[PDB]
Amino acid sequence: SKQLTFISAGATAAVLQSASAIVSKVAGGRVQTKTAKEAGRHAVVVGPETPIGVHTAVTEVPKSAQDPLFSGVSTVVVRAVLPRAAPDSVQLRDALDVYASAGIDTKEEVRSATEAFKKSAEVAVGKAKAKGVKRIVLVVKQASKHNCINELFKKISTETIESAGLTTEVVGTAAVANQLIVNPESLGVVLLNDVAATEQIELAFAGVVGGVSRVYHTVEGGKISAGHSFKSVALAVAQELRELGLSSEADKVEAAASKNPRAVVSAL
Amino acid sequence: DIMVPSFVYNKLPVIHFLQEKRAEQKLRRVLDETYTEWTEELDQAHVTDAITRSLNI
Repeated sequence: SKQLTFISAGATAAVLQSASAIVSKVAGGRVQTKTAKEAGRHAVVVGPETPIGVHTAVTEVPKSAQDPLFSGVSTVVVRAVLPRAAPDSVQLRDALDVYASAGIDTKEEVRSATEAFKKSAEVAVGKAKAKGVKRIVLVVKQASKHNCINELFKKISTETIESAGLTTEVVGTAAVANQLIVNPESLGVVLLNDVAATEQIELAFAGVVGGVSRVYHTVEGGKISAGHSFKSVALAVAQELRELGLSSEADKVEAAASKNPRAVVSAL
Repeated sequence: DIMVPSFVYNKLPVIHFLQEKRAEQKLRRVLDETYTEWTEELDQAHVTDAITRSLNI
């Protein structure tokens, strides 16, 4: 009856097959599992690549799945995701910086980027207010190539955050990545500009913590789960089942993920 | 028969000269309005750089 939408973005067939087996064995057939390329709700996306239709890329440190090394840490990493076009077409992150060099008009692209950053900033400040932090950390790659996208990102993110009344501290990519992996307790809320380097940092943090499921906020309004490994995907499925209104099944999947990461399907 | 013909004959040379000068003026104006247009086209280097960004290199 119900439907779970599986999106594949750069994920090996083994992970997708494992996810399908896990849901089928745990759900028992009550909820069907259909595959697609875009969704707004009841969706799990497998693979490092960002799907189409997501504007925010928040990720946290769930208490249950905290690794012993990172016990007690509490930091929220939100990556701003610009609208994604077809693979052949030039991405908005690339276009916003190259068209300016080429002299082409960049009005519509700026407007689209501004809307995406505003939504991401609103999500980030909401998380900061909920956690109670007073200052957030913006992350922008300091490469000369990305001298326009980051500038707009800083101009808009700081504007929205300052309007909300919180402080912003701008930093690069290498320093924040090292701090987040070594001393993450000194960062409460960190926003990341849309780059192919920030995406790797978000994946690295989501994996080093012990394997977690990232939350994507889409344009349509909602939350979709995202994973890249066996444990992360299993946690993503468990959260998705919990959202559908299945508590016991979600707990079993979470327990199986904690015990046997690479073979959860057989473990449960 | 006599007067008007004589005065027309007297007129002819000046009118001919002025009309020749007018034609030369028209030709000169035609020539002066010719300019070679040089158009600027987007350098392909930017296109190559954008291609690299799509390649994610």
